[PDB]
Amino acid sequence: GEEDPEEEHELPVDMETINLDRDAEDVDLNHYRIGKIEGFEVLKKVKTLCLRQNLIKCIENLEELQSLRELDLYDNQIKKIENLEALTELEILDISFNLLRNIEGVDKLTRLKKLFLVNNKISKIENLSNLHQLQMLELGSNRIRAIENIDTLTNLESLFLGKNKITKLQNLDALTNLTVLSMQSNRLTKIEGLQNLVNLRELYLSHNGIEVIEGLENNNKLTMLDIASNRIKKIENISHLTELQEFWMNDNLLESWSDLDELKGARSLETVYLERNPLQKDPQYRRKVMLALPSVRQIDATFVRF
Repeated sequence: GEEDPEEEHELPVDMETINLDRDAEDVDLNHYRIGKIEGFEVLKKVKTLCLRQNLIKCIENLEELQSLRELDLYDNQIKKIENLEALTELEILDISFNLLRNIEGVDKLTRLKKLFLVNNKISKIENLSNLHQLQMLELGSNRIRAIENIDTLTNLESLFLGKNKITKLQNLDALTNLTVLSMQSNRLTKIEGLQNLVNLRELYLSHNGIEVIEGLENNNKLTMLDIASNRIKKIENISHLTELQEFWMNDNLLESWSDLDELKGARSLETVYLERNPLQKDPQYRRKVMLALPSVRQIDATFVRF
């Protein structure tokens, strides 16, 4: 996987794979240097189509495939989502690592379950209104400036917004099934808006500007809380999270060893990351954490086993 001098030179659609997959349900076209989608009419039974890692600049000529459940376009050059209107049973769409600047063309795919747009140029969240069966949505590594227009996706269990420009936590109130939320490497300065997500088990807030832990009062079931790489000086208001299993506080301002008193409520807490806090200047760092938290078996990158 080093350097490929032929990487940019388009090839005809691979003849050997097309004829082997004519009646196959799974068609693997990954890394074939395909530059234009054409001649796919011969795939009669295809349910899953993998176009990963090709030269495709345009979505074309997939309308003929009515049996298609899953479409993988990952790592192509596609600049616009179009010509998917007629694929009405498509349940998984992965367009991640493309040139997309907008979310479009998915309005008529009403059975969509997973949608991965990760690492594109997308600026705004919109045009998702009609995917009512959507379970997982990954918008990470985009330019998105705000959380908008997801109020109608009520079956979302997973929302990954990490590595964006989002400045405020808002408009999640309607998603009561969300079990996982990743807001990381964003512009958040405050924890708010999570009061209605009562099923949240995983929250990733790392690499924000958060100064204070708050607003978690109603998220009881959280087993994974990631607040690392923030401005937090004090551990607060987590005393009622008793199901915590992993806790990442590293790369913060934590000073007082007595803050660990608010973690005693979790007897299942197996992993804690406190590293690169002022606490670690203390030579008794491992001892003081292990003595405060008898349950934890792993501290940072080390196995302690109590």
